[PDB]
Amino acid sequence: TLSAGNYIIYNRVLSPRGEKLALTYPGRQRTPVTVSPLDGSSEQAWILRSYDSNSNTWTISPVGSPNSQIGWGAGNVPVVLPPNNYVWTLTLTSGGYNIQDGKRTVSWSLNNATAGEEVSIGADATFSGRWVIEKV
Amino acid sequence: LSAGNYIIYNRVLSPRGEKLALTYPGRQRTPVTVSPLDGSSEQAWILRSYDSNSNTWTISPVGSPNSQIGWGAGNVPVVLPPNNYVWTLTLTSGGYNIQDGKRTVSWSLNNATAGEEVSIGADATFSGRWVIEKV
Ligand SMILES: CC(=O)N[C@@H]1[C@@H](O[C@@H]2O[C@@H](C)[C@@H](O)[C@@H](O)[C@@H]2O)[C@H](O[C@@H]2O[C@H](CO)[C@H](O)[C@H](O[C@]3(C(=O)O)C[C@H](O)[C@@H](NC(C)=O)[C@H]([C@H](O)[C@H](O)CO)O3)[C@H]2O)[C@@H](CO)O[C@H]1O
Repeated sequence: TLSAGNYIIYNRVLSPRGEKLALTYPGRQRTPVTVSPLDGSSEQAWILRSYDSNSNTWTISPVGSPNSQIGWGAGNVPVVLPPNNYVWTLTLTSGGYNIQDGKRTVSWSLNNATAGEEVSIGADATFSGRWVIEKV
Repeated sequence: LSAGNYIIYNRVLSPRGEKLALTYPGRQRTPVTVSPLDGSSEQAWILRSYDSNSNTWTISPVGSPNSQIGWGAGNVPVVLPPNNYVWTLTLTSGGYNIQDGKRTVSWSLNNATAGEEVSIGADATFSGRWVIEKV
């Protein structure tokens, strides 16, 4: 069962060249969060903190800006923001992690699963709507 | 793509994040599956150009290098005594589409799990695309 700590978060769907596509901090706030080939950089490392354990909700912070939190951006993409109790449900399904809002109305997915793609917040897509979360 | 020895794995990882590589089941006439990439000879395949004008290739396990992957009953691939069984290997912007010679069906995975049989049929988003790497 997931515990609080530092993680990489990558998609079940590889890039066309076979690279694991890891959730990537874009270096500043209010800017879409993307995926890029797994490379061990700090931009790919995220702090998961348990918010409401009874609802399975978590805050997600970049290791490089550990006080900020991933929130829900305009145009339905995640962006990093000053803290304000922005939380996500992290459900381990038989198909991997479903990353959803608190109310489980939307899921994070990738439209094409390519290097540099923005993460989409919306309908639960087969395969690209599932994630792998591994401890650093 | 040049002739030689390759691993062939799906774009869709297993639920735990493992690359799922085309795996020889150890004998002929039996469904070919995927399993986590592990470097075993059962995951190594010989690609030989057949008709470079139609982009077709034969695919043979290294553990029985004269046998060829053919189209099994129930729409799964199986390894067979040779008979010019060929597959079109088209590199798309989404990776390799592995199709019959007539380009009517594609190989894909239904759930993308360890030990799953490869399906021959409709082209599925993501699991119908493959990565082919020299080994
Ligand atoms: C624990 C708690 O209640 N936290 C509050 C936040 O909600 C938690 O985090 C979000 C990401 C979801 O997972 C929630 O289910 C969860 O409880 C809350 O964040 C706001 O949550 C609301 C829903 O309750 C909504 O998702 C907000 O996202 C949007 C929106 O869809 O309305 C997304 C838009 O891009 C954004 N547009 C802007 C900022 O221009 C809008 C916009 O803020 C509102 O429409 C106008 O107010 O929000 C999400 O931000 C947080 C702020 O409300 O409060 C926490 O207490």
